[PDB]
Amino acid sequence: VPTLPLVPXG
Amino acid sequence: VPTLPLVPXG
Amino acid sequence: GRMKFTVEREHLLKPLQQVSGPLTLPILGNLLLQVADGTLSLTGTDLEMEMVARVALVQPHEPGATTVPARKFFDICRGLPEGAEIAVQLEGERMLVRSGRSRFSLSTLPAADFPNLDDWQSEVEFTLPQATMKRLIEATQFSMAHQDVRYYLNGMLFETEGEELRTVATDGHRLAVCSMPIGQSLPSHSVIVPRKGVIELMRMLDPLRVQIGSNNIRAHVGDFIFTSKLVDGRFPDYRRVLPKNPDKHLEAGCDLLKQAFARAAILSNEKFRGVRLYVSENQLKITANNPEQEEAEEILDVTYSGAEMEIGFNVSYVLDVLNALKCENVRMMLTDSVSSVQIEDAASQSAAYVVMPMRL
Amino acid sequence: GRMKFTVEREHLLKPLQQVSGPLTLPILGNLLLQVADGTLSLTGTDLEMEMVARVALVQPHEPGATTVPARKFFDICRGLPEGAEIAVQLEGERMLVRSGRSRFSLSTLPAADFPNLDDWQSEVEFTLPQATMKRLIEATQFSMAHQDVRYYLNGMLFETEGEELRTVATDGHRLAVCSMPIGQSLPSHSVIVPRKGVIELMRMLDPLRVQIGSNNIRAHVGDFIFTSKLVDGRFPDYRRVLPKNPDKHLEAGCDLLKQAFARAAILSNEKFRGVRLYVSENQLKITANNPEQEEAEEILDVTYSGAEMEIGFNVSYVLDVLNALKCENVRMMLTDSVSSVQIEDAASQSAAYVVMPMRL
Ligand SMILES: [Ca+2]
Ligand SMILES: [Ca+2]
Ligand SMILES: [Ca+2]
Ligand SMILES: [Ca+2]
Ligand SMILES: [Ca+2]
Ligand SMILES: [Ca+2]
Ligand SMILES: [Ca+2]
Ligand SMILES: [Ca+2]
Ligand SMILES: [Ca+2]
Ligand SMILES: [Ca+2]
Ligand SMILES: [Ca+2]
Ligand SMILES: [Ca+2]
Ligand SMILES: [Ca+2]
Ligand SMILES: [Ca+2]
Ligand SMILES: [Mg+2]
Ligand SMILES: [Mg+2]
Ligand SMILES: [Mg+2]
Ligand SMILES: [Mg+2]
Ligand SMILES: [Mg+2]
Ligand SMILES: [Mg+2]
Ligand SMILES: [Mg+2]
Ligand SMILES: [Mg+2]
Ligand code: NA
Ligand code: NA
Ligand code: NA
Ligand code: NA
Ligand code: NA
Ligand code: NA
Ligand code: NA
Ligand code: NA
Ligand code: NA
Ligand code: NA
Repeated sequence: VPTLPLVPXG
Repeated sequence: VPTLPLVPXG
Repeated sequence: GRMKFTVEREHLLKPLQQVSGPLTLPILGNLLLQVADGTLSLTGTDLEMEMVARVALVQPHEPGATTVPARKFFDICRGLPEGAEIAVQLEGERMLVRSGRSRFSLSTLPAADFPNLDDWQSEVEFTLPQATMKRLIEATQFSMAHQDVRYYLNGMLFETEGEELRTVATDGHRLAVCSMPIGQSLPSHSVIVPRKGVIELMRMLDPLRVQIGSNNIRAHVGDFIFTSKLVDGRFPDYRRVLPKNPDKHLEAGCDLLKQAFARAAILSNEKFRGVRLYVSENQLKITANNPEQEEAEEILDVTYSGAEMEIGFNVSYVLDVLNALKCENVRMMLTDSVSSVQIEDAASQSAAYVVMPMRL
Repeated sequence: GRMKFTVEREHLLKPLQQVSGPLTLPILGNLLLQVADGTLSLTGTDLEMEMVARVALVQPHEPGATTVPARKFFDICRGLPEGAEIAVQLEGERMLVRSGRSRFSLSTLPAADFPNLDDWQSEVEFTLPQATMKRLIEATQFSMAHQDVRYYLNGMLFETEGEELRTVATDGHRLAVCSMPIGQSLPSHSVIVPRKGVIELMRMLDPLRVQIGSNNIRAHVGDFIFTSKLVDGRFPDYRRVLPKNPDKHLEAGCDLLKQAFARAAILSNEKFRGVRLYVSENQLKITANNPEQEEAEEILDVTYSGAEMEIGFNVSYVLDVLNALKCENVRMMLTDSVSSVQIEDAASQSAAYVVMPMRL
């Protein structure tokens, strides 16, 4: 379950 | 809080 | 060859929605599907009650039976487009449902494991309009107990007497009874229908033939048959609960009385919900207060010529009655401040309500 | 003399219903009532947001202020009969409400203890149609996080840029952004409005003037003013989340696509909700299976001429997007099986949705 490339946190 | 005269149980 | 049928979505939807109601163990979450002699039968059960629907098959079909997960099958059919044709066949341990370019493969359990009622035995039978059964139930359902250790109070008494059918419900604090003529001479019988059976019966009432068995009740409505187990126990005799000589009669408009109790209730104790009634010549005063020492007072013109009296009630129980009455004017019949009150429609004695007061 | 006013129920009802929303501590369950210069003001707060309503007083009145329990006062007014006149005065530590022969005595707390926002400072101001604010919020509200430790994601970004107002919401798995022209040249500003502030703003949108302050946002709608604290934190930049060159474009009818995902979802894993998409020349196949090894398959005609691809999604996140689009045709813009997809109305770029796939 990958995340969106939120910086930080993904 | 009295009950109705149910027999038994009131 | 195994079970196979093709049916229009709109011939399946409402039967499926209805049988999917009374559904725990894995096979009890499935519907039994049976194809025989031009008819698809669908059955749902929770082991104590059962709902069966029959659907005429107008397209070619092959006889057989299986059980399939009920909510999934219903949701699939409901989710297909309006006008869809639904083809069903069995493939190993699965049921294959096809419509358009949609395919669904559902897990099955064998029809032979599905429960069935084996000792049915009918004892009284009659027919009545669905609207009459609905009035009887709606008149009393709210007074059934909820999870009382006295199991028989959690249901509803159905009683035949003379030419009338009667329902009774009570929880020990309040009682409701309603009687309606059904135009047939009936044997005297009394049975207790469990709460969930009453609810299911109501779902069907959208004429009705009723059979009361030794240990079960059965209702026939269109192409549906509903069966419920009955509850054991001695239900109380409403005739012994009604006040014997409630001499002091108050009559008031139902809307104004209900609206006044509803406003007073706002400032009643949130736990005990007590309000105080003061009855005097052609007047009723309702007062409520709470632990914050807030106070509500309502004064109403009524018809009353008895002695002055003060009496306390749980306002929720009073409002429950006024909301169940569908009448212009209400009659309250009083005895004293520590005895129950009888409430009825001023223009009809079909239903009566008995509410015990609270001590002041 | 102390505060006193008399008002028609129907002039009080809707203002009372609205301020009774944003309401814990005892005085925070009260409304502040203030009479001054022919106007009754009613204020509710939870210490972080505030709703104020003004009501013109056309009958004689006396200036003053008190605080009174909000839900009780509203329920009393709502429960009085249509057309009722409501008289209010202060009596010691209580508020006396009279209408007809109904009387209510409510507990008060002093107006001087009621909270107030003391350091308000406005930085940008503009007006826009209520329907535009509602579109902006409805386009993105469902993608806000819920109780995320990253507090700034639990709200909604409001951003002014050029002549446009923009909302952004994300929870880390999906993102929604919507931009609308407002016909005024705006400074560039970005603020985060907390979830409960977004909800309250929506309750008011039944034109709108907005002021964005240093630490608060304020909305003026008719005779209401709503104020909310803003959230601290660095909200993510949606421009960095959008896929950079999503070359593979699929177009499909929104209704058919939504209905197919909804049916497939029935047989998806109840916890992980994964469905598989297989894209090929002018075709989409959606498949779902669950731990019971049930299987759903949907095949749809679409417009697509890219390479064949298989990609997995949480079907709930996909359906959330399709339900928020109000369009005839949908465009899905794809890169590869491990990169996010962008979804938009085929005929409008006002809104865009980004959903991360699940690994197959
Ligand atoms: Ca058809
Ligand atoms: Ca086979
Ligand atoms: Ca059974
Ligand atoms: Ca049977
Ligand atoms: Ca008895
Ligand atoms: Ca009437
Ligand atoms: Ca009458
Ligand atoms: Ca009036
Ligand atoms: Ca005084
Ligand atoms: Ca405040
Ligand atoms: Ca202020
Ligand atoms: Ca960023
Ligand atoms: Ca359309
Ligand atoms: Ca289009
Ligand atoms: Mg078979
Ligand atoms: Mg199969
Ligand atoms: Mg099964
Ligand atoms: Mg007595
Ligand atoms: Mg004052
Ligand atoms: Mg007073
Ligand atoms: Mg107070
Ligand atoms: Mg990538
Ligand atoms: Na077969
Ligand atoms: Na059966
Ligand atoms: Na078919
Ligand atoms: Na039938
Ligand atoms: Na009390
Ligand atoms: Na005064
Ligand atoms: Na204020
Ligand atoms: Na008045
Ligand atoms: Na305003
Ligand atoms: Na799966």
